[PDB]
Amino acid sequence: GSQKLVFFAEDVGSNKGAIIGLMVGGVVIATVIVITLVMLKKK
Repeated sequence: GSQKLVFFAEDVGSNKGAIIGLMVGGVVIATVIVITLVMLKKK
């Protein structure tokens, strides 16, 4: 299966990476904010 990288590359799939960044972003961001808020208070 040659010419599979270039094609998919130039085409850039279809907003695929967006999904990953969306989920990974919400989790990573949220997680950080949680640790900060929790570690900040510490009761």
